[PDB]
Amino acid sequence: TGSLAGLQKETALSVGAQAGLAWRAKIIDEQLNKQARNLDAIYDFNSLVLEHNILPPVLLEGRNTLNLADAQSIRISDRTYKVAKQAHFITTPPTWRQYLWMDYVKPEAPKEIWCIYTERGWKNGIDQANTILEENIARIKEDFGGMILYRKLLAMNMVSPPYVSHTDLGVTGDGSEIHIDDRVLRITALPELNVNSAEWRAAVAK
Amino acid sequence: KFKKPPINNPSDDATIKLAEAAVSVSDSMLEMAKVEKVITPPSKDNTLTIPNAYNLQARASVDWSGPIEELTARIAKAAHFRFRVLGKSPSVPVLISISTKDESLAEILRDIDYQAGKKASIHVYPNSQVVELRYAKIY
Amino acid sequence: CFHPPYNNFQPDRRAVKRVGVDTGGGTVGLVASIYRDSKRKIIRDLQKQDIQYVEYGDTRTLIIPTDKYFMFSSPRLNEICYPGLNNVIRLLNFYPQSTIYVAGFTDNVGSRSHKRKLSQAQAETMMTFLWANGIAAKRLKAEGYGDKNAISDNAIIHGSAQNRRIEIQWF
Amino acid sequence: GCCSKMGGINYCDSSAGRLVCNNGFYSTCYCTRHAVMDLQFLMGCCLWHGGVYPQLNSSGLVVCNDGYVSEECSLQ
Amino acid sequence: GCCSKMGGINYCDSSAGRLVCNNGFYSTCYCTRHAVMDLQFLMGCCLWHGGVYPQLNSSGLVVCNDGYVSEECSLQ
Amino acid sequence: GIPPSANDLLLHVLEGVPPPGSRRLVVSGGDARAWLSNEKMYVRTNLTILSPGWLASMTSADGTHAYEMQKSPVLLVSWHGKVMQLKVEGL
Amino acid sequence: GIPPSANDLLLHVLEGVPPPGSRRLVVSGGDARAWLSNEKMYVRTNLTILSPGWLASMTSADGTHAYEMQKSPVLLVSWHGKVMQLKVEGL
Amino acid sequence: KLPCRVDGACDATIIKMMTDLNKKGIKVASVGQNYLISIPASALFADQSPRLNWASYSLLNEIAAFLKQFRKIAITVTSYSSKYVSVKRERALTLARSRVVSEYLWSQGVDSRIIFTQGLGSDKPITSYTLGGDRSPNARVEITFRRAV
Amino acid sequence: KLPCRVDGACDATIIKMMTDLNKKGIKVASVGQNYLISIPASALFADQSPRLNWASYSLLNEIAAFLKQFRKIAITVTSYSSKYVSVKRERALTLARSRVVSEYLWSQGVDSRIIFTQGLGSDKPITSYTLGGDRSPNARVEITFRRAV
Repeated sequence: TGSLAGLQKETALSVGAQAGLAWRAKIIDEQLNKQARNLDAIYDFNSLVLEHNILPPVLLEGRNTLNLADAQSIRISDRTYKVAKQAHFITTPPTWRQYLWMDYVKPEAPKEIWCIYTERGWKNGIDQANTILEENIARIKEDFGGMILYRKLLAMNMVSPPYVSHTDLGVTGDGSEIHIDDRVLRITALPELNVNSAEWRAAVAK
Repeated sequence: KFKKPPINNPSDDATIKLAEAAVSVSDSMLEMAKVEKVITPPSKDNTLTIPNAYNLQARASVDWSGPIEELTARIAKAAHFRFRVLGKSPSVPVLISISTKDESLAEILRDIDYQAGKKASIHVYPNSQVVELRYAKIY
Repeated sequence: CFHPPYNNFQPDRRAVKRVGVDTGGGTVGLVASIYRDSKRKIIRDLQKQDIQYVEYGDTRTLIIPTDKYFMFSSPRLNEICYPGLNNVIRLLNFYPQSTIYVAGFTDNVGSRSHKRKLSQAQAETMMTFLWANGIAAKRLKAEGYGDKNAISDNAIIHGSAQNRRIEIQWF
Repeated sequence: GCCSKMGGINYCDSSAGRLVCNNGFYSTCYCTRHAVMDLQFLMGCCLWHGGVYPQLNSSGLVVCNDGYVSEECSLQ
Repeated sequence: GCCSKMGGINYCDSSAGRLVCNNGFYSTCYCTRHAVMDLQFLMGCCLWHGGVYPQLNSSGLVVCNDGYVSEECSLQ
Repeated sequence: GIPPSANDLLLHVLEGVPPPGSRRLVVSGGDARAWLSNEKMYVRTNLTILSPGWLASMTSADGTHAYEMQKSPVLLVSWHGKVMQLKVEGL
Repeated sequence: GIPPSANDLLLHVLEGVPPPGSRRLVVSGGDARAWLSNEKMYVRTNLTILSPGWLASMTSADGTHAYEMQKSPVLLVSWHGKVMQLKVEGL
Repeated sequence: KLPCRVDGACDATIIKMMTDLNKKGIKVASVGQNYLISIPASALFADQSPRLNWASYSLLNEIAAFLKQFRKIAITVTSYSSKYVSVKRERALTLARSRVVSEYLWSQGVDSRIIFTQGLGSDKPITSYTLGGDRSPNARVEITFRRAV
Repeated sequence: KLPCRVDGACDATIIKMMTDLNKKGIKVASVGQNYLISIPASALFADQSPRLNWASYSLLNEIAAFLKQFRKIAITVTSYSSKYVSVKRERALTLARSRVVSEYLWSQGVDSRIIFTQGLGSDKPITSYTLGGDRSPNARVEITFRRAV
């Protein structure tokens, strides 16, 4: 090998990864708990809820789209809009702890070349935990941005609002059980994009 | 010796990633609020519904993350006003989140009234010294 | 002695305390006084705190970080970091004829009017602190720019931290 | 020592979940589990889901009760 | 020694993938893999194709994912 | 298709009597009781449940709440304007 | 027949969410992320891809590019007028 | 695994700082579950101005360290002074004094939800001997709260 | 297997050449991420002619070795002189000087993408003392850039 004149263990990585993942998860949980009020101020799901306690839908946007289907034919588009999730009734608003909180369980289940490979696994577990936290941040950012995009398109008159019908009943029931004021609420029209471009409203900001 | 002025404490990459997400959230909200303000210009202010008077100028710093009624009752009791509730409270509670520092009770009541939105309203009668919370005619 | 909140805006008698405590030598105290009252010692003290000094030609410039010399998101002056402000006054006392320009700069986060108002408020606060220590009002002018002409990149954390500053220029 | 530099513990008031010292001062110690604690850090995985689904697995995967897979408790 | 003749390493800024020294100067050392490196020489065969197709061969031939045969990795 | 009105077991939950055939759960960190009958929790407390979401709810005359919800080992509550957590064991 | 418009996974690639059922790839030498789902690479970046050729492409509002292409262990990119290479592992 | 007490709190420490504050001269009183801290204005401010002395921050740190030992929802800070020029000047002075005191208390880490501030001027005196200025016993700042559970 | 730093660069080396250039007399300044090198015209050129001396190539080699330490996109070279005969002759002189300096810098191996050259004549002086010729402090060549990432 080299020139002509020049020609003429694996368990340490596993235990280092399994320790470093939990250690980095605990430090990430502590850093998340240090900034609890700022996260509530930033990801305010409560004030985006509609009139009848309905969570707004999630919209996705794409710009300047090209597809090469095969030879001799291509398809291009200027903008595209998609409805990723649909509106529904809720009783509680979402919180950032369902998205960002990482899982910690303390592991109590345990020399010439041992230390370097233990160190390499120790860095690998930290990298894995950072990747998991990055994916969680991307997910919560996607959901919040979709709700903001729906609130913008409602003012821009491209989506339809949901429609709520309520039926009022009087004093119902038999002689063994009564209910005083029954009210049944049902949404009849889901939000949807419109294709009538002549009814859209533009916005010019001075 | 060569130095540059801002030398702070060492930072964490989790906080770096959270800040990078928060900047994009913030200017998305800025663009959407600008578009919303351009489309719908408001014409009325709640100064008429909530006016100020004497002993509404005592100040408060509040960090509250619960329902509206107990906080409004505490503000009224500190302002030495009677408290009145109109309408039926909904089964799903009306939640508010206030985090301010050293502002007047009239401004506190106005921010609570604005954050309540379409669910509840705040009225102040200074001649009778009454703070009133009314629930919406919905459900 | 010395009162920590700005010494009641009085000129401090720093030399007589040192030459009175270094006697039980007078020549040694005079040597120490003429060393510590020099301009280079003041510049190196401002180097020990986080204030940068740039001299080029006949124009001198001081760079002061708002993140340490102001309270957070306020035009209030941080009273803990008073030796840096006293050293700024001591350095500016050496030029009694020049004119002073003070400018405020922030980063890119926020609205345009918010950035302009915060920069203007910080510039007025620093100009008022300069005016209250003896400098006449006709030699002062304050201006607050937003993220107009930055010195670092706003897409990175340390570069965005370096952009929030107060600039003091004189001839 | 809960009621230190006082007369010692009188009794556990379970209505408030706190000890009462031999003076009229409430103690800082808890004596029931139904006391107001400022709990902000909880251990265990499949939190903010339905919890750990109790099946025994040939692999090291941990699945929550809502179908989610917990990568942190999963063995590599 | 990355921040030599300076005050030492402050922290790794992952937004730029660089170390920060104890002064206000950026360091020349990298601290993440997602840093701008001027990579011009990369090893491995079946480059500029789909990569090495993972079949095990009786002969010493190496085939790429697009049907090409790599004569450099192919044994004579 | 009229939806069902409620669950009448929440009246017994409001009164404090456990459902028949259920088992008890241990709640720590606050004043709350919980039972598990048909892979659902029934919670009796006077706090406000914030994060996990409930299916049905009733309220008594003196201000006690009764909830029907799915099982979870953690609850997020507001006490007096302050947000904290309750730990649920025995699931 | 009309050709298909696009692939709707590129919206999630633009937002940064990996497609379901995919596995991660390690990218070195620059700021990019890659995933492999159905023997195709999905790349989220803000650089300009020059040599290997992509099948579908979308762009976000802030200048982020998402590409659908075939698998390859190397990418050629233009950074700021300079041509360099990115290494892709885990294939 | 569960906590055994309120964190950073001790009854012996509470008794120790109560005794120390009563020996220094700051009046600490407890009736039922209500707690009162009474501070003379001369130990905090200058002669009838809303400017804190530099040496009063140690006393404010001691008051904050005493206040961190309890659990509470609302604190009230009320200021009283004496007659100097008119009523508007003394009401504005008392409001400014209460604002500065509560600003430093909120800057320190007390775990309360609401802090209310008011300045009553010279409407409610506690002593008929009104010959002094800021040295009078009825020129003071009062901090009231109720211990919760 | 991956590189650990940018090749051929060291922070100690950067500090060493900055200190050596500042002790020699060439002004090196850094504010934020912007870098400025100010060179007197007497150390490079002859008496008001666009002809380099033979001994200034060592200084130009030192400046090139300092410039190879960073990563950058654009360099700006600007020339300033004094009033000799007219304005056209001094703009032509400054443009020729900037052209020669940037030509030798581009001949050496700086890894930049664009180098801009301009000569401003005697429009922007930094010193009101204008008695000298090329010995004046306001006759200079300036090299400015921004460090990238």
